[PDB]
Order: sequence, then C-alpha cells, then structure tokens
Amino acid sequence: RIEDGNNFGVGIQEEAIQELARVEESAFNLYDAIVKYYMERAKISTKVLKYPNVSD
Amino acid sequence: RIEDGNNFGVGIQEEAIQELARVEESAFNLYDAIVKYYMERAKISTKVLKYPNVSD
Amino acid sequence: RIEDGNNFGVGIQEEAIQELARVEESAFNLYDAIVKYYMERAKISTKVLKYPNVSD
Amino acid sequence: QKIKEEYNKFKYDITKQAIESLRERIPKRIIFFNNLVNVNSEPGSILNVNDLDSHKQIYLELEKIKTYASELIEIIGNIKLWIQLNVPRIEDGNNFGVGIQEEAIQELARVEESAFNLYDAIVKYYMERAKISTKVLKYPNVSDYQEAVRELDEKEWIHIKITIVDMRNNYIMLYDLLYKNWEKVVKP
Amino acid sequence: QKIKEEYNKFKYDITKQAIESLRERIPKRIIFFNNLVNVNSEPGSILNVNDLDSHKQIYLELEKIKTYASELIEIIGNIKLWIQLNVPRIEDGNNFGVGIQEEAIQELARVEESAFNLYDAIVKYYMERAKISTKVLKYPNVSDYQEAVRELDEKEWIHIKITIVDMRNNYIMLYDLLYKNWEKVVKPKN
Amino acid sequence: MYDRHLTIFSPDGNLYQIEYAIKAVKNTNITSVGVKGENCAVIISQKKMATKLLDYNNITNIYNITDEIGCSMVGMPGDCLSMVYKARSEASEFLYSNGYNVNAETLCRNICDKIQVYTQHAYMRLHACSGMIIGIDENNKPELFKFDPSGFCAGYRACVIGNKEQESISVLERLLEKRKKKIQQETIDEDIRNTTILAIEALQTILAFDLKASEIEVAIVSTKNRNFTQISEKEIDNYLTYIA
Amino acid sequence: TVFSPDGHLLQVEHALEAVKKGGCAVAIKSSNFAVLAVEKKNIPKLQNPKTTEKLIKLDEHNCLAFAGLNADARVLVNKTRLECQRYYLNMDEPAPVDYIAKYVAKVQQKFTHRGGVRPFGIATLIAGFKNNKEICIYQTEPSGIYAAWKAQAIGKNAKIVQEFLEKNYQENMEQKDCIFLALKAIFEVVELSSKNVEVALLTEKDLTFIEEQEINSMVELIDQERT
Amino acid sequence: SRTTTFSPEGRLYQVEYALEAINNASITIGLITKDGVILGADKVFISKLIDKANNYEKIYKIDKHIFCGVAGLNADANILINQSRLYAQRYLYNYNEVQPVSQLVVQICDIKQSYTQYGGLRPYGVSFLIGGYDTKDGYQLYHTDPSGNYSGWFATAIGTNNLTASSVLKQEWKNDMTLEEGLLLALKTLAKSTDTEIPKSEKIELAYLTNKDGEVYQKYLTEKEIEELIKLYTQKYIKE
Amino acid sequence: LTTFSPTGKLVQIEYALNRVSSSSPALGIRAKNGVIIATEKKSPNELIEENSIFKIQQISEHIGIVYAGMPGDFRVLLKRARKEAIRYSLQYGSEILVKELVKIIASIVQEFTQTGGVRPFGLSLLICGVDVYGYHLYQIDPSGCYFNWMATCVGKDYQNNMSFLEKRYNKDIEIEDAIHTAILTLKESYEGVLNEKNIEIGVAYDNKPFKILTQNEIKDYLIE
Repeated sequence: RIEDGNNFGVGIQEEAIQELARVEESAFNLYDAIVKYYMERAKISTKVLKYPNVSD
Repeated sequence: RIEDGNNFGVGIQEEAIQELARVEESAFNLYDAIVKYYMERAKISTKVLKYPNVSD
Repeated sequence: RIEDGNNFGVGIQEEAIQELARVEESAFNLYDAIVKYYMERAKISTKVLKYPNVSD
Repeated sequence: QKIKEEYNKFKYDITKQAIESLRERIPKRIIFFNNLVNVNSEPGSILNVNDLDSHKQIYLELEKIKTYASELIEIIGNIKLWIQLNVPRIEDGNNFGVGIQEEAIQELARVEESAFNLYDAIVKYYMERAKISTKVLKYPNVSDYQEAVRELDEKEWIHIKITIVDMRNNYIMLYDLLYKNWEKVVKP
Repeated sequence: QKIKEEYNKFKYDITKQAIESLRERIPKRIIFFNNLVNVNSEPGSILNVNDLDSHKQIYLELEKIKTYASELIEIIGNIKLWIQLNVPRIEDGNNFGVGIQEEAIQELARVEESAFNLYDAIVKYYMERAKISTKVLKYPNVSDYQEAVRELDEKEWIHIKITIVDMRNNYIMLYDLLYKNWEKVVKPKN
Repeated sequence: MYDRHLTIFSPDGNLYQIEYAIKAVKNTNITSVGVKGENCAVIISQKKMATKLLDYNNITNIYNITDEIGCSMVGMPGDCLSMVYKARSEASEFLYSNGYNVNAETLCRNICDKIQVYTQHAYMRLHACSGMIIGIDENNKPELFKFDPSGFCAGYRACVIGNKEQESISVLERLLEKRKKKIQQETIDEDIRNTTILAIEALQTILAFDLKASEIEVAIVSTKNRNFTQISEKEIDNYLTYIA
Repeated sequence: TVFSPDGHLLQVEHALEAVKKGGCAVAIKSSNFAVLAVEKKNIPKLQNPKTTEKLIKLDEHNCLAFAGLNADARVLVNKTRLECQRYYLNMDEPAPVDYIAKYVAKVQQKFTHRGGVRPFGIATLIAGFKNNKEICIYQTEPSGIYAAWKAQAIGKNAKIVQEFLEKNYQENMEQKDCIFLALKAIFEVVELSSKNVEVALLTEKDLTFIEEQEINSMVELIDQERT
Repeated sequence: SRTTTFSPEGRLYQVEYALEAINNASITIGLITKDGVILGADKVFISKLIDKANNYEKIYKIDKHIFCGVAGLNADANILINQSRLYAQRYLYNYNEVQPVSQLVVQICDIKQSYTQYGGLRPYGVSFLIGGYDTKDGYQLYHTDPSGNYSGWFATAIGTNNLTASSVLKQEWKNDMTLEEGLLLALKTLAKSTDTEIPKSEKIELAYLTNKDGEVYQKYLTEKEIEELIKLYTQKYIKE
Repeated sequence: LTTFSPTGKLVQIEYALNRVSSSSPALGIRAKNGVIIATEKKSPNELIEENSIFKIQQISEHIGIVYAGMPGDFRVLLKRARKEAIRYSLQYGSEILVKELVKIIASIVQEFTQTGGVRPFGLSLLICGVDVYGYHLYQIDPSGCYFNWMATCVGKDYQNNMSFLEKRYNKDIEIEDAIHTAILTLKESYEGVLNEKNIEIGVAYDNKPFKILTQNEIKDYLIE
C-alpha cells in the first residue's frame, strides 16, 4: 500500500519492473522486425529482375 | 481543492489517474492498430499479385 | 545486492557498462550502415543509365 | 609480459605527438588557413560569389576541403585519445580537473564530429544538383529549376567558405583552450 | 620565433577588427537598415504589397539579402571569436564574468545560425515555386495552382522584409548588449 | 556551488568569500593614497559618497584611532565605521593593559588577527573595509600599514588603497623615484612641505582632477607634531597651487 | 527527527530497522525464574572470550540481553547501571525491574525527541525482579515504548521465533522444561551448533550461567527432533 | 551526508565511510604469544628522505604496559592517543593501580561513540590494535573500530589487505606460540600482505611486551631487525 | 564543516592540500651542525618593505618556522605557537622541545578540522630548531598529521623540488654545504633570474640561538 516513508523496497521493485519491462519490449519487437526484413528484401529482389546490370 | 502541504493523499490520486489513463490509452490505440494490420497486409499482397515469383 | 549507502562501487560498475554499451551499439550499427552503402549506390548507379548526360 | 613492453612504447609515442601538435602542428595550420581567409578583410570580400566561374571548378575546391578535413580528424583523434588516457582513476571529490578534461574532450569531439559531417554533406550537393538538372529536361519551360541550379552553386560556394572560416575558428579555440588550462589537463 | 610573432599578430589583428567593427561598421549599418525599414513607419506600411506589380523583380531583392547575410556572418563571426579567445581559464567560482561572455556567445550563435539559414531558405523558395509550376503546366485548368504561386510569392516578399527587420533589431541589440556589458566582456576577473 | 558559504574551500583550493570581499572595496570608487618619507608620513582622503544638501564638511574617510595613530578606512560605509570602533576599543584597551602607548605595527597586527578569526568561523561575515593605519613609533620612525579584508599586516613605504590598486603601482613608483634619486640632504624637518606635495601629486596623477580643493583633506603625523592633525582648507588650496 | 506528512517518524522508523540486523535473543518467563538465551556468532580460531556482549548484569537481581548495535549497547548499559545504583543510593532498595525498564525506555525516548541526536539503534529486553518476588520480563524498543511480556524475541527474524513461543508456552514450566523452550528456538540460527547459543538462567535473585557441556546434552535432543 | 542520521537499512552513513577510510592505510598486525603480545605495522613511506627508526608513527605507547598499533587517519590518531594516555593515567590517579586493558578500551571506544551519535561531527577514522598485559587475565589484545564495537582477538590485520593477512594467521598460529616463533610469523604475515616476498627493513617495524615482572616493553630498531629478518631467510614458510 | 567521502577520505582536507601547492615555495634542510629553512619572498613591487613581511619567524630561542599557505594565517598559528612555547616554559623550567611543540600545534590544527563550523588551516608549517637530543625539522600537514622530515620542501612545485634534493643530499652535510644546496634547489624551480636578496634563510647554527640571515649575509652565499 502506498505509504509515506519506509518505501525503499518499492524503489527496489521499480528497478526490477524497469528491467523486466525492457527485456519484454526488446523480445516483442523481434516479431515486427522480422516482417520488416522480408518486406525490404523482397522489394530489392524485384529491382534486380528489373535492373539486372546494377551490380550493387 | 489544491492546497500547499498535507497533500500526500492527493499525490496518490494523481499517481492513480496517470496509471488509469495509461490503461485507457493502451486499449484505445487497438482500434487504429487493427486497421494497420489490414493496411500492411493489403499493400504487400498487391505486390504478390503483381510479382508472384519473388518468394520473399 | 542493491542497498542504501556505501554504493560508490556500483556507480563505477554502471559507468563501465555505459562505455561498453556505447561501443557495442556503435559496432552493432556498422552492419546496417553497410546495407545502406550498397542500397544508396545501387539506386544512384541506376540513375546514371537513365540520365547519362547529367555528369553529377 | 611481452605485450607490457610493447604497450609502454605506445604510450610514449602518443605523448610526443601531443606536444608536437600543440607546439607546431596546430599553430602552423592556424596561420595556413588565415592566409586563405584573412581576418583584416572588408565585409563581403570573403563570403562572396564574384570568383565563381559537372561544375569542374567546384570539384577541385571540395578536394581541398577533404584535405583540410582529413588533417583535422587525424590530429584531433590522437589528441582526444591522449586526453582520455590522462583521465585519472574515478574518485569522489578533488576531481575538478576531470571536469575540465571532459569539457575539453567534449569540445574536441564536437569539432571532429563537425568535420566528419562534412563528408556526407558534400555528397548531398552533387545529389541535389543532379536531381534538379534531370527535372529541367522533363519540364524545359519552368525557369525556376534553372534558377535553382544557380542558387545552389551560390549556396555551396558560400557554404565552402564559411567552412573555411569555421576551420580557422576551430583550430584557435582548441589551441587556446588547452594552453590556458594546461596545468589541470596534465596533472588532475 | 616567427610563429610566436605571427600568433600575437593574429590576436592583434582580431582585437583591432573587433573594436573597429563595433565602433564604426555596426553603427553605420544601423542607419543603413533603418533607411530601408524606418521605425517611424505606420504598421503594415512595411509588410505590404503596394509596390508589387520568373519574377525578375524579386531576384534583385533576393541578391541584396545574400549580401547582407554574408556581411553579417563575417562581422559577427569575428566578434564571436574575439569573445571566445578572451574567455579566461576555466576555474571553479568567481566566474560570473564568463557567464556574461557565455551569454554573448549563446546569443551570437543564435543570430549567426538564423542568418546562415537564409541561404537554405532561398533555395527552398526556388525549389517549391518550381515544383508547383510543373503542376500548373501539367494541369493548366485547375485554377487553385495559380493562387498557390501568388501566395508563395507573397510569402517570400514579406519574409525578405522581415529578414531586414531581423537584421536591424539584431544589430542594435548587439551594440546595446556589448555597450551595457562592456566591463565584464573585457576583464571578467580584474 | 562552493561560494554560498565562507568556511568552505573551493575544489581548486581558493577561498572565494574573502575574494569577493576585496572586490567590495574595489567597487566603492573611493581612493585613498598615503606616502611615508623621512620622519613624516601623510594620508589623503577623497571625500565622496560610498556608492545636493549634504554637509560636505562631515562626509570623510579619515578617522583617528588614538591621538597619534590615524587611519583611513575605505569600503562599505557601514563596515568602515565598525572597524574603527573595533580598533578604537582595541588601542584604548592596550594603554590600560600595558601602560605605554600602542605602536602602529602592534595595532595593525591585532586588527588583522581579529579579522582572521571571523574567517575560520562561519558566524559573521567579512568586514568589507580596507584601511591604512598611519603613525610613528618610539624610535621616531614613521610607518604605514594597509590591511585588506583578509589578513595583511604588509606595511608599505607608500601605498594606495581603493578601486585603482590594479594599476596604481607604477604611478606611486615613478613619484618615489623622483624623490629618492633626487634626495636632498638639507632636510631641516621641512618634509611636511615636501612629502605632502609628493602625495597630492600622486592622487592628482592617478585621478585627472583639476580643482580638488574641497574634496581633498589630508593628515600629517610627522615628528614635532605627533597628533594626527587634519590639515585645514587654506593649506590644502595653497598646496594645490605649487604644482605650477 | 522531523515528522512526515502521514504522521509517522523517520529516524525512529529507520533505527527500528537497525535492530532487525542483529543477533537473535530470547527471554522466557516462568514461575520463580526466567531463563534467558542469546544466540551470537563469532569467528573461529580467534576472538578468545564470548566478549560478554549479551546477558549483561545490572544489579544483583537484574539481567539485560540486548539486540542491535553491539557498539551502542555499552552506552545504554553504562547509563543504566549508573541509574541502577543511583536509585539504590536514593531509595535504599535494589532497583526493581519496573523502574529500570521505565528508565531504559526513557533514555531512548529522550534521544529521539532531542534536536541533533541520533536515536539509539538497539532494543534490549530486561528480565529482572519487581518489588516482591515477581519476575517481569520487560522489552524496550528504539521508539521508547515497552511492555511486560512473558516470552519475547528480538533481532534477526523476530517474527517466526516469536510465533513459535506462542505455540507451546504454558503457565509455569519447570527448570529444564523452560530451558528447552528457549533452546528449541535454534531453528532461526544456522547449523544449530552449541558455539552459537549462550543461555543464562536467572533464578531466585541469584544470576547464574549454564556450562557448555549442559547445552550439548540439550542441543543433541534436537537432532532426534528434526526428523 | 550528515553523521547523526540513519539509512533505511539501519546502518550509518559516515561510519560506513570511516570504516572504509582505514582500509586504505597501511596494514598492522597483532599476535598473542606465550611470552608476550607482539605487534607490527608497515611504515608507509612517501619518499626515501623522511627519517630513521628513531621516530615512527605506527606503534605508540599508552602506559608502561599498554600500547597500540594505530592504523587509519594519522590526524585522528594523535588526538585519541592524547585522550588515551589521559585515561590510562587518570585510573592510576583515582585508584593507585594500573588500568587493565579491558577497562581502557571501554573508555576509548566510548569517546568514539560520543562523536558518532550526538554533535554532528565527523567520526574518528582510526582503529588500533591496543594490547597489554594484566594480572587479571594475562596478555590481551583488543581491536577498536570507528564505531566503537571493540573485540578481543588473537591475531588481526586491519588496514589494507585484511583478508589476505588474516587468512595466513588462521592456518599458521598455534596456541603455545613462543616469542621467537611469533616474531618470525609476524614478520611473514606483514610481508605476504604487501605482495612482496622480502622486507626491505626500511619498512615494517615491530614491538612486544614480554612480562618479566616489570613490563619491559622493548621496541625495535632498524639494526636489531636485520638479524631477525636473516632468520626468516634461513627458514622458508609455507606462505611465501 | 568537513565530512567524510564515500571513497574513504576527507574532501575539505584535500582542498587544503591544493592551497599549499600554489603559494610561495619553502625549503627545510637538516644538517649535522644545525638546521636551515628557506623561502621565496616574491617581491610584488618596491612598495612593501623587508622588515615586516616575514616568511621566517621565531617561537623561542631555538625554534624556527616557515609557512607555505595563506598569508593571513601567519599571525594566528604563530600566536598560539608562542603561547604554547611560553606556557610550557612556565610550568617547566627549560625551553620547549620540538617534539613537544609539534605534538601541541598538531592538536590545534586537527581540532580545527573535526569541529563543525570551522575551516581547515590552509598552510603547511616547517618547525625546525635545536633540541637536546639533536636536530629536528618537522612539517605540519593541513590534515593535522606530521612527519619527522630530514630535508624537504612544501610550497609550489614540491614534486620536482623534492626530487632535486634526493639526488643532492647525503646524510652528513655541514651547514655551509647545505646552504649552497638550498639556494641551488630554489633557483632550479623558481621562475626568472631575479634571485637577489629575495630569500630569507634561518639557521640553528650548532647549539646557538636562531639567527635570521640578513641581506648582506645571503649575498655572500648566493655568489658561490
């Protein structure tokens, strides 16, 4: 319960909450990042078929 | 009414509204996010219809 | 374990992590920059074939 | 133990280079750039467009810019690293000098980053000029695209020269800062 | 020995140029810019369109802006450098005078950045007007494009004059600021 | 930071509340120069408001601590009067506790000692004053002692206190050069006419003032006088015409 | 020591957390005696005595067993024995436990109320005698409050050991039965070795200790009880 | 920050820093033998130009039978010693008998307690291995703290490198240690703690009591230590 | 008020040591027939005199003292040094020993460090003189501790001046030989070549009263 004083432990708790939420957000963003990989790679691959001599 | 001092309980009220607004804000953004689902899949699907052999 | 007072040494530990995370993020960023080199060069090189007299 | 011998040799060669740069390399470049853009010039005689004739003239001026940019990064990079190696062990209190050191590293990092950003910006000039020129062939009667080419060269000509002034100003500010604060930079 | 002389000579050349600019070059320009935008003018008589007939007329006006911007950067740049070169060794406490110096450098960089941005802003004028004009050529009966051209020209015409006002007020504020704070700019610790 | 208090050292090892107190003296635009010759020493005031209808005969910067040891406290108008009483009640405390009259060097070293105890303790603030204690001792040798808000029983042969101390050393040096190298062995205790002119010429060289008649009041503590007599106005205006 | 917006204290609430980081001590009352038991841990091969930290005497009929700051206990005890004898000189009677407990609790209460004085970080439990032949095990606190318990424990994890005493505390136990009650509380102290507990049997106005060989015959019964 | 304030865990602010301030000073040692309690400490030097062994600042004298090996802030050391001799002598004036060391540390540690509790003054960053002989319980060796919790010992190594030298005494200290066997042991633990195999003798200094019915309390010189260190060269202890 | 630091030291005391490293340099050397103490009377102009500004002072008939810090703190620690040299000479017969004087002045500097509301002493003393057991040359660090130095320097640039003494000072050196190495270490670190009657040197001079060398006497040694 929120009380005045003796809440050093909630600060301890906050450090745990901060790190736990950070790791989850990082792992959650992998699902969006993998979709981004295929979208850009497919687009560039289409360009190779359209422009077969630009070697880059 | 806002007063100087002895407003520790008001601090609880302010902290609670912030947390309450957070959950409300979180649920409210889902309606726009679902439109984004259809929007992203539809754009990519158009490319699949135009370019059926780029497998990515 | 996180404790109150006599924690000058954890600050030293954190300071080391700050420099380590900075160098790691920079090196991690080298991989995306390499993709950017080839991607930008391929688009510009394509433009030279389309517009062969603009010397710039 | 073999590396320990090799390591001490490395710290000595840097220290030599740092003193050499402050007594000779940095002042010499101050005078060099000053001879190109003299402070006694009347207003408008530096940042003008009177001497402006792909733009073959612009290619050679940027090449000179890249030389000036190269010499700055090479000199400052070792000086910056040297100051970092001179930061004392972290302690609580009686570390006012490390704050001076940090301010110096911050300023040193600012100028190197400033010179580093010149390389991407010069590419933007060629990219922008080429893009506008393509538009003139597709839309030959919109006269403003041709005017845009003219102003771009005039902007770049000014931008080149303000950079040269910025070269001068950066060299002296680095030299002036380390000289005045030399005692706290070496023994914190 | 030549470098020892040349460096002090450089500091001498700056100090002369800085004082010369503040005592002569800046006051002379105050009267110059005032004759272009007189303070006694009634409101709206400056930022108007009464004298408005590519727009060949705006080109000559744009050229003067670039001249004013160049001369401002050159004059202010040496003043800024002079105060920085006059900043004493960093010390803890009794550095109230560096704050006066720092305040001047912060304001000097602000005015310099604003004037520097005019070169980019003029390119935007030609770029935006050219882009809009292409659409007029492609779609000659959609009439809203011609009003858009007009308003763009109207935007640039006022901004040119606002730039002149920005020249005038910054020049006077600089002379007034240095005059009032002259003792702390030269000797911050006596 | 490290400037809001007085008993704290800065990180570079330098006291700042003392340093700010000396700037208080160099801000009240009051300059008082004093010279010491052979068995004759004078002090010149400036008679200006420490910043209409004010009686200009009362505003001054010269106070006598005893009957033979005078001084000239400049600085804040509230701290100078208190330092005179902390000296008047000190030299008067010496004659009762020691019988013989106090010396100029013992008084200045006792004033600087009382000032130093307020530096270590954060109880009170520093007295923003600076005076030139003048007087002669038993050996018939005049002295001079200038003390800033810090501890300083330095003592000079000719000194200048005020807002001009940053560069007023060369002017007092050239004027003492014109008397040492041009010494006159025929001195018949006429130094009250020679040393006083050297002092008024010093203040007139520092401050370019034409007619400083009513705004200059001096004091002579030479032998055969021994009373710290404030020179009248007629003698001041007479001395001001000998510069021709 | 300044009040908080909710009404609680700060140093008095902080110093009360300092006694939690201390060795466990437990005193158990009986009919005509009160066996005390304090558990302390030292470093082997060095530290020659038991240092006689706890089970301090105060008079001929008193026994104090502190818990908390081992350095701050000597000042409270030397300021207690000074009043344990000042009373004897001013009332010609040995100091009863009703006055000592009211005094020790007054010293801590006088420090949290003063200006610029760190409160005592200890909490002792006094087990003495009253005016008649009655035993009343008192127990102070760093806040100043006190209460005459019948079984109490303080120090590291003073809640589960206090909970065990509530489970099997009868009215008037015997001599060995009352020692086994306090000696059954070694579940809080690691390894239950005899080199950690130090009991003391205060009885019939004659304070005495218990030898190391007697606690071995009693701690060995816990091995057959821990299965 | 302030010294008369607590922390939410219960420990103190200034005492935890003061207990760490003595961890930077040079190491000391203590050893109770069958003949007398001996001490020893590494004389930390700043240059090779201080002085000889006629004046050293690590082992002081309290009375004719009590002496402490100080360690920590040398500034607060002399103020406690000037307050320790006044307590070991006031007992002689108030009771006409020597003061036992068990009753001297209580008078010393109670003055440290008074500075860490009320007054708002910085604590004493000094800890010393005070040891002496008495007719009540023989040779004793106590170890103070910047807080006040004194404790009896047999061997302690406060100062810097405590855990390294204290681990040596745990495995190389018998009960009937004589004076010679204790001297070479104290000479070894004072060397291994400083990460050096040989002592330069222009370093570490020792002292001992050796009750001969009159408390001789003989100290050591730079020459008398040379012949003792040579005996450490002929022998070869298991721990360097 | 001075308070402890989390790394285990005093912050306010460490700033006091930064004050003695920025003042006029001093130099104390102990010989086999007395001790010597030098200083650097940096003349600011020709207005001050030589009879008042002193970096060398006396405590008794055989006690010398120099400073290395605040000029205003000269006359305060000297006032209590003389009183403790007088109070000891009242309760006891002979003069005050240097070890009994340093252990008394150090108890005054240390007391002005722990007590709240006061500022630590911004100076480093060098008490030297003849003792009945020989010759001593102590140094009072602003923290309150002291060292029984044999040859040292305490003012500005006390690092290179300390190394210039370790390579130029044997155990047996006479007074006339120590004076030549005293002026040599001053000029090796003092700026400019104006070393001419700007050094005040005191000397114990083999069981004789403290005699401050005059201006016409220091030139006799400076030319060698």
